[PDB]
Amino acid sequence: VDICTAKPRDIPMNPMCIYRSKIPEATNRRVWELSKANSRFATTFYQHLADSKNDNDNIFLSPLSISTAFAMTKLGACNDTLQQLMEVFKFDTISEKTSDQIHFFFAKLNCRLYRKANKSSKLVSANRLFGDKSLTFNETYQDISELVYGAKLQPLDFKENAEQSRAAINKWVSNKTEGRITDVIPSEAINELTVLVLVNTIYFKGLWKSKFSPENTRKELFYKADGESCSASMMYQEGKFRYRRVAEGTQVLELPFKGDDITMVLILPKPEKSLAKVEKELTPEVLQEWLDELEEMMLVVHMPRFRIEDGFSLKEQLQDMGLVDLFSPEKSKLPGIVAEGRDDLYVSDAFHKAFLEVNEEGSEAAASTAVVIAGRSLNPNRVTFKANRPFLVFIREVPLNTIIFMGRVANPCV
Ligand SMILES: CO[C@H]1O[C@H](COS(=O)(=O)O)[C@@H](O[C@@H]2O[C@@H](C(=O)O)[C@@H](O[C@H]3O[C@H](COS(=O)(=O)O)[C@@H](O[C@@H]4O[C@H](C(=O)O)[C@@H](O[C@H]5O[C@H](COS(=O)(=O)O)[C@@H](OC)[C@H](OC)[C@H]5OS(=O)(=O)O)[C@H](OC)[C@H]4OC)[C@H](OS(=O)(=O)O)[C@H]3OS(=O)(=O)O)[C@H](OC)[C@H]2OS(=O)(=O)O)[C@H](OS(=O)(=O)O)[C@H]1OS(=O)(=O)O
Ligand SMILES: *[C@@H]1O[C@H](CO)[C@@H](O)[C@H](O)[C@H]1NC(C)=O
Ligand SMILES: *[C@@H]1O[C@H](CO)[C@@H](O)[C@H](O)[C@H]1NC(C)=O
Repeated sequence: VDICTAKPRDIPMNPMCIYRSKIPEATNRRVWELSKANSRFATTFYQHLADSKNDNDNIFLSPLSISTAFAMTKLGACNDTLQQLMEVFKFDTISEKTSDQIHFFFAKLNCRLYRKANKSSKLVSANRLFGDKSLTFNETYQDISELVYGAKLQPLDFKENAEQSRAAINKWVSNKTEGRITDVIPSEAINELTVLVLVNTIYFKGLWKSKFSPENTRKELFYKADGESCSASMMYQEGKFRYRRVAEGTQVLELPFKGDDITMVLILPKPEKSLAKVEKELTPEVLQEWLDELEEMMLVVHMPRFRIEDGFSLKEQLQDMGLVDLFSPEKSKLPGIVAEGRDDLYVSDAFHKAFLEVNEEGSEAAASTAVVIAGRSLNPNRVTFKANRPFLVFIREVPLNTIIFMGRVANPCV
């Protein structure tokens, strides 16, 4: 039956290699743990990423999507490759059983995230495997991915139609993300020696609990660091919201969607202060403190009606975060993928692309993560606009305390 009600002993799926080792009501402790882990990676990754970008740049990702995809990749890992994945993604900072049962509890967390009855806001996810038509993949490997991640294996012809296969993958990702994410894998990323491609997609579309009125939305010039300008449709509202002015005058505002199950957190540093201090001290612990301090208050909310998108490769960051072997054609270990015992597999490169849009009605967001086993290790775009005065955005799920999307909006103009 569905793994949303099953227990580890009901369907004890056997992974390739074994790892070398209050809370909310009606919530299984271990699922809560997984949330802590994923959040511990969310914050950490952002810090490395925000470190490799100009403070006046937009940043937008879905740590959830990245974690899900890499946990999927973890099925075929083994030895030091596996040890690295566990550590980097915080899968080792939890109890023994949960650590040794990641996939199953990820299935459970996901069940809670996307299969929750009576859903006021739309949150859906889709996973998928794309493998070369000529190879013979491990049956158990497929079965477990399909069972736990709902990721079926679609055969594509990378061997002779690499580029065409790429467009196919992207078209699938667009389909799942409502046409928001249409180009996750860059051109020439996939080539003749490509074996498999693991993909995850997350899509959120909710309505504000307290919507904004378009007759109050105005326009004003936004001044960029360089000296230029652009038009920004600044939304206005007045109502009660959980707010809190913290250390050094940093404002924290929460915008709950219909149902309060999911909410948007906005962190605005002091009127003429660097967000850098905030970002550097970003820990799930601090994030929790802020939200715990928020007190429902009456206030005037001003926020731009905008749209941002951010796409990038994950290789550089993850390596600087501990993941080395997985990308090394000499030290990588992925024995549990193809039945042919081809233990020469390595992840060539990984990509991510997110989308964010906000208006008087609500906020839409989509994200994807494409992991390519064997291919073209290219270095994507190294330049994007640097506007000015950015604020941090978080799209979290209240009960599970999970960070769905997270980023920094530096350019609100469109
Ligand atoms: C070194 O020690 C470590 O390893 C050993 C060996 O494990 S091994 O099997 O891998 O070798 C561990 O010992 C095993 O673990 C036990 C455990 O409870 O964790 C036990 O597991 C099995 O039985 C438990 C209890 O079942 S019971 O229902 O009969 O009591 C079971 O856990 C329950 O799962 C429920 C669930 O539905 O998931 C929980 O319900 C709550 O959550 C649901 C929904 O959650 S979610 O949607 O958020 O996901 C909610 O419904 C909406 C409920 O609402 C009513 C919630 O209940 S409420 O009361 O909280 O409101 C139960 O409550 C939390 C929960 O009980 C704790 C477990 O399922 S699992 O947790 O999903 O795995 C089940 O797994 S099984 O498949 O293995 O059976 C094992 O007994 C068989 C036990 O093996 S033993 O017999 O050899 O000891 C060590 O665990 S522990 O330390 O002993 O706890 C482990 O240590 S640690 O990992 O370091 O902590
Ligand atoms: C398939 O993977 C499983 C672990 O999930 C392992 O038991 C088995 O040896 C593998 N079979 C192969 C590579 O043919
Ligand atoms: C995605 O494909 C399904 C059929 O599987 C169809 O219902 C839907 O309209 C498609 N969505 C797109 C192309 O955005």
